Amino acid sequence: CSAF
Amino acid sequence: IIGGEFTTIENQPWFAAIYRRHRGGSVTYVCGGSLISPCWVISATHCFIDYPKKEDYIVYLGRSRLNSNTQGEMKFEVENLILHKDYSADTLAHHNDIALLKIRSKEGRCAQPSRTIQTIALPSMYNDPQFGTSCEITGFGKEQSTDYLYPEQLKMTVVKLISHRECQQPHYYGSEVTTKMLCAADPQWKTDSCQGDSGGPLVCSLQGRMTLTGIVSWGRGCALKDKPGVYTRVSHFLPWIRSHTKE
Repeated sequence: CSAF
Repeated sequence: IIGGEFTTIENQPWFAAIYRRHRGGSVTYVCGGSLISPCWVISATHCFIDYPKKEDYIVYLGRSRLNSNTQGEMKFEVENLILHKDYSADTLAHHNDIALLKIRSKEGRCAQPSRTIQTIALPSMYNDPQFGTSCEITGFGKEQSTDYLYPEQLKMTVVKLISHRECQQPHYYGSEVTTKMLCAADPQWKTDSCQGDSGGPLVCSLQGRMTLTGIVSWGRGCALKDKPGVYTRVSHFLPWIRSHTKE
């Protein structure tokens, strides 16, 4: 996951 | 936030701390946001997409700590939770990663400026700072990408805006970064946003006032070489913001  | 320094809400008084009520009543931190007018907080769609019920969320302003009370903090319900209808996620990219929260107290009030609470300016349409400009980011996100806890005290750090030409190199992110995003990082790659900083502000000086230039969105790892933070580019979303902030 790249989501922050 | 990786690296940087602990701060208090007085140094980032537009920072909004967003929490979700859990069925059965535990409350946990979701994301950051920024107060752009008394009744409105801006954040990232991906924070909410899994749970779009406005009812579950609580927004705090004037709050310097994650899981304890700050003197002068103010608590709000979410009157309106506005996610971007064209939000999507690709392999890395999150597109149109922008959200609005209309806030109001149980008493029916919106935010009132104080020592610990202030709005942040929006930039003018397509007005960004030059690449190489130093900006600041703030949040309660992890201090190390491998941690399992969030820091209890607000943090912030300084990063530099990176050119699209640089960020789109194949050994950075390639086409995953669009013109509706901004990249930012430390030149030596020692400080960065990280998990839990999403929705938070990227703030730069523009026409002599602090301005919301980006919203913490995504990235590969935290503080890794050639992998900068990616931010939603606020100056390209003004019509969306204006339209969704009208009556």
